[PDB]
Amino acid sequence: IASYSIPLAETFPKNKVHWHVQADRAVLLIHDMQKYFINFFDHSQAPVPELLANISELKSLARQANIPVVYTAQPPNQDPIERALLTDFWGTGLTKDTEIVSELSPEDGDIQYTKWRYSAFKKTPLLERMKETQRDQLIIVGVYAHIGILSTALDAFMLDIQPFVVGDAVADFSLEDHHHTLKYITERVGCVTSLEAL
Amino acid sequence: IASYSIPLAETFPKNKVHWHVQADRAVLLIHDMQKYFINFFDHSQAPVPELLANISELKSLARQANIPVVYTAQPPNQDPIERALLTDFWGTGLTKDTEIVSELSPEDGDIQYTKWRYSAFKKTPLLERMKETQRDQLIIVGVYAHIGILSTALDAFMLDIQPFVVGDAVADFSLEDHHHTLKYITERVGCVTSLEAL
Repeated sequence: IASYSIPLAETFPKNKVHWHVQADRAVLLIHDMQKYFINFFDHSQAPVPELLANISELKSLARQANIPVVYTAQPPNQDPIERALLTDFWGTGLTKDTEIVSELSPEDGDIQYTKWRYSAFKKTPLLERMKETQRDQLIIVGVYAHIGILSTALDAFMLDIQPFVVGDAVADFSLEDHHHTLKYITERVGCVTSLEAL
Repeated sequence: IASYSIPLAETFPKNKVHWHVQADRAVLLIHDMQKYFINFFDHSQAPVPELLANISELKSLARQANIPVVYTAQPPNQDPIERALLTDFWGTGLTKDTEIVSELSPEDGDIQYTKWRYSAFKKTPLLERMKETQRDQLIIVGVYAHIGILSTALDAFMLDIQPFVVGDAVADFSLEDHHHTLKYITERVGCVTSLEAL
């Protein structure tokens, strides 16, 4: 909610692992970049405008590389039995603003999955399609870093998908959460990368 | 590795949720309490005496209350293809010392599941067995709080299982990791409790 600056690549923690994204093995996951969740920042205020610039930039590189683009999004007016224990933590869920943000709207060839849990693997065909297409690297962007981003990355790593969390193309509740996720990713589950390194 | 004292319940973060454990719904998961993972501590030194004492007592409590006791254990000499990306972070995995530490030796009714990933739900009967017995509450003790324990709780949560992480019956790489895990759990995934509240 309160304005902060996306960390600079030199401030990212060091990686344990020496992975490298290859476009035949890769998918770009654009995680929960719905207007409902970006509303909780001030759009005009950091980290939003840099966030929206680097994801648009990276998506653009994906179509060029024919790296698939998958959008995840939570559906409005969820069945309380289907939302289950998130309600205990987040209320009854979103009713409005379900679409992707304007400057990241999906164009024709992209894919949109309905997202039921922190992890984008739960109850989606993401894993099976990635197995089918022989893609085993997941490049992750969006919000929020220490919740959905972190959980998707943990799931990916455990299902043998190399997750690449893009440090400067995610945002979070706070610079502290933001820095905390990247430290956690770099130390236990994957690779923290940058738009320029990518 | 380095010695530290288990935090006191009065410093625990406060629960967002108001779950309470019910016998006919719960399972005790003694998570990864193998000789090999404890040897990374000094066993004579804190937090290990307290951890073993608090797990022994809670496990005895669980047998009186008729709550199944499930151990997880990693197997030795893992097939590098099955170990998959873990090897990048921790090497080829353990070779010996695969048995539960002496003081927590499984007894008659107990079940042991073989563990392949941070989450005790990956590649195991645990979710299936919890469905058939209609048990949707998981009490989680063991090590390491910020890795497998947290990963198991998040999966639980997403699979609609309520996780109860006993804050004084876990341990971690550090007291900082320990406290941060309880904070995350209570903030995003489930209930942090204590041996005495429990």
